Amino acid sequence: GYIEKLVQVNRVAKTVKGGRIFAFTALTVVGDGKGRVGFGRGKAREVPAAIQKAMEAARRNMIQVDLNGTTLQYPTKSAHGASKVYMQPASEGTGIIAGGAMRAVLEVAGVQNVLAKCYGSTNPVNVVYATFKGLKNMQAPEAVAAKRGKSVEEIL
Amino acid sequence: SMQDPLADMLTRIRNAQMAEKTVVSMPSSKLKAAVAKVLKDEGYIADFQISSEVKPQLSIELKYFEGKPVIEEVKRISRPGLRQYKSVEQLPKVRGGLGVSIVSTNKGVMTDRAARAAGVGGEVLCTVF
Amino acid sequence: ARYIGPKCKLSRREGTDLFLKSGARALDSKCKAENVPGQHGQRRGRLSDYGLQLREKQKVRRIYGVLERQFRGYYQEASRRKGSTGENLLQLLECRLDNVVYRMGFGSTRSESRQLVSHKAITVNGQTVNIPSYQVKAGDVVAVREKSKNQLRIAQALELCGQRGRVEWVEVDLDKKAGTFKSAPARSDLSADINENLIVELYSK
Amino acid sequence: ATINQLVRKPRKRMVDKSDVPALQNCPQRRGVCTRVYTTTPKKPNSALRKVCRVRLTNGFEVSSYIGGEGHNLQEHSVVLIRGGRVKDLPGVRYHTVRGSLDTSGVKDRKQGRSKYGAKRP
Amino acid sequence: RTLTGRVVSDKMDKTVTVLIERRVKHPIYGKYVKRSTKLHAHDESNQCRIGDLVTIRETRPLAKTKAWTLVDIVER
Amino acid sequence: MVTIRLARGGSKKRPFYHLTVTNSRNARDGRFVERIGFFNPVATGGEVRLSVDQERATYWLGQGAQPSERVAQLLKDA
RNA sequence: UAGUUGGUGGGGUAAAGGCCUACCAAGGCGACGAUCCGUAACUGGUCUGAGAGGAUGAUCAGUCACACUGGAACUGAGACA
RNA sequence: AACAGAAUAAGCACCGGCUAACUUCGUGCCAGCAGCCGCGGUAAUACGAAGGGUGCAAGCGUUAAUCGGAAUUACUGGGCGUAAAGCGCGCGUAGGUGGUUCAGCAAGUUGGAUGUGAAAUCCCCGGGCUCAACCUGGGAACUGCAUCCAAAACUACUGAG
Ligand SMILES: [Mg+2]
Ligand SMILES: [Mg+2]
Ligand SMILES: [Mg+2]
Ligand SMILES: [Mg+2]
Ligand SMILES: [Mg+2]
Ligand SMILES: [Mg+2]
Repeated sequence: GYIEKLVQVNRVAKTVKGGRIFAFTALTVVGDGKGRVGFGRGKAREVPAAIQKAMEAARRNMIQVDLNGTTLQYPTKSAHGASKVYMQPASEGTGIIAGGAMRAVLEVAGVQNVLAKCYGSTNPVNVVYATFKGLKNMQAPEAVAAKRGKSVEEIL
Repeated sequence: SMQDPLADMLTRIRNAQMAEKTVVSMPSSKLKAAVAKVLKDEGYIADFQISSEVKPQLSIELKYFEGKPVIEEVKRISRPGLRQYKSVEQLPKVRGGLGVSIVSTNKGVMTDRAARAAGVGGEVLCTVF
Repeated sequence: ARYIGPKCKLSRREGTDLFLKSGARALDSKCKAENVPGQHGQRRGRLSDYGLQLREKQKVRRIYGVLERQFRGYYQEASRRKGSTGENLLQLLECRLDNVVYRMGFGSTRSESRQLVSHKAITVNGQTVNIPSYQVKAGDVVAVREKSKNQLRIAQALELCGQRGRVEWVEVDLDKKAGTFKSAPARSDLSADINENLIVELYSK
Repeated sequence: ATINQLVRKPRKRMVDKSDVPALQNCPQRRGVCTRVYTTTPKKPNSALRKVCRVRLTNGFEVSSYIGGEGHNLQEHSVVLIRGGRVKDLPGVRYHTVRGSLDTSGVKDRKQGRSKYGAKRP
Repeated sequence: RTLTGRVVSDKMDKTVTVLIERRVKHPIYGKYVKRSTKLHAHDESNQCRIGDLVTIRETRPLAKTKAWTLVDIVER
Repeated sequence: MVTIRLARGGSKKRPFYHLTVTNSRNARDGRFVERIGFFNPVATGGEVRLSVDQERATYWLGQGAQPSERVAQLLKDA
């Protein structure tokens, strides 16, 4: 589906000769409010056209996320580049408390109780990779129990 | 001159599940032969054999539910030179109770789910997911 | 310190009904609630992300009439109690005495209920209370003092109860004027325009 | 670093020092003034800043800065200085409170009067 | 209360000196160091050798800096 | 001597005493051996005025503890 | 570092001790930081921190140290007041 | 409890970006501003004013001083091919770590009991002042140290291979 959310806008450039050609980039994540997200990056020549391009690439190559219901399954920790990310599920009344670019991922996924923090280099185009290695590699235990459930899930 | 044997059993397991091997053979001891019994009962390997006479070996067969293996990570906790000891209150839980943690207690090598039922603390060895 | 001044102007910035004017005459006829106040009431665009959370916090804080030194005091008692600080923050604003006088219907505005408490005209357990912060419990028999039962401020306001209904955690008696706070409210009688997941997140950073 | 090195030589946290070295742990300080220069700023500006030099009751001889729009500060007059680092001028590290003892504030000012010390009309 | 150490000195008169080892843990880095202890046990009969393994206990002071005594020699 | 006497806690014009057993040459609010009860003169509603415990008062008074003037009656009115 | 570190004999004090003295002996401590320099009354606690920790010891409470500066004893249950 | 009458009683910083909230008028590299980026050379949403607006309120602002943010002294929680960072290379004392079978022991380790860890403070459930601050009853906690009892997997010590 489609619920859109913008994060970043830049002004990249390019020197040719004579002057300097400008261009705009944008980063936009799209989710469904249930656990299907997708991010997208587009470059164009103006703001109202660079956002439209980044929205279209978001709703291609999406991710199914197996959330527990407004929370996560377990504390995990993933990294990409020089960016390290930590996330652990929380109680009911606590909302989402994260920084800038992990709120926009964790809104549209539908989770509400995420309690996150990012270390290392804060790059909004690169902390998103650090988040999607984490969420796309969840497990959601298909087991008979948890304190007992290590005889039917390990064979899954 | 290897200083720690049990961080070498776990290293060969982690490496063989990237070369996509099936059988792994390392030298044995009376502790490694008890750890692999615990990983079998929790279920991460197929079986294990102590089959020699003067250099007794340990032949472990690995599992693959997918192209991805069944063990995804494993690290040694009580490295020789740290010696991590834990009571029952401060005993850790990995992944909200979905991994296993192996604790050498007063009643033998058993997992974290077993000794916490018996209420006996001890010494951590590893945190297998 | 209260807030004394214009009162459509608060409803005119946040862009909602907000229930501040007294009578059932008309919204947006005394008020003209089409635009942001001030000179530049026509230009708009892109409320900031911090500015959204402050806009939600300032909305809830102007329905009821608190100030921020008091409002953070309620936020500490929310995080003390067990579970769901968003719901607990609302139920400490519902049990306050100036709200329950408004829920029983002894006033038109909520600011009228603040003045009826302040002039010792309201009792709680059979004894006089003149504090607009008194946290009432379940089963407190709020009644009206006999020296002022003849005020037209109370008599007229009961015809303004017709456009309100009963909130189904109180009960009011139109003869002796003695309401009964039955129990705590639930998280269904409150409107969905307020959000319990923006005020909690504002007080982190 | 390994654990057996940190036992032998533990991690020693480095310390800073005060950007205001004079007026040792106190918010204000008085002093009598000596000279009223009018110096020039650094390169990317162009102005003529007004700088007085003060001898405190500590005995220190530090330069200061005077704000506002016009000062009556003849020499040998007491002032009351406070901290504040002017980025423009070099060596200037202290402002000067208006309206406190001798400087007597400014006049015809109606925006931000608690700064610069002006009354209410 | 009863300690155990090994002798390092026979130079004084009716006075012996022990080393009592000890493993205290470091308060913040979680590692068991070894830190020593050196007492003056009151010898009584001038008959212990450098390198023994003896046993001490605490009495009232006999000289200054000498309040421990000798229980018995355990092994050579 | 040792003695059983009254401390003083609470705000202005609302006292709340404490039956302590102290050495005699101490302060009022200073050190004490132990504490055994309280005394609340302005007790109203669900509050209790006298709350002395008779076990330790059996113990100390048999070993030469010397009570005060108010404590001469508060142990009596139990 | 030479009553310095032990031993012995005698004194001395409510009380063990180089506490003191007479001879004997040449020991004692130290890189696990002695010695020396610079600063500072310590503690239960306060202030931040998710936590580990980090700073800090106003009011209240416990302990120590002084009573213009440097000494000194008496009286006495108990002071070097 | 009664009487008088709406009478007896509102400021302060900010509005270019971080950062909620804006346009005209003076000024023209002058005066001036400033926590950092930096504005001012004749049209200044940054200086000085005027309207408007936003934050807080019997207070609001600046300065001084600590801890956070700082995974920026990293035990929990970082680094060393080129960004700062591997001694010019050896040998070796103190010290740190120890292949594999039994057997013993119980110093570490786990579990339990007792003595202690002053009261206050913090935390939890209550109770009093018209509410709250404040006062106060009962509990937990004070991570500790010591003495006993038991267990024996691993480390240590001991005996044999
Ligand atoms: Mg931190
Ligand atoms: Mg008036
Ligand atoms: Mg201006
Ligand atoms: Mg830190
Ligand atoms: Mg070597
Ligand atoms: Mg206590």
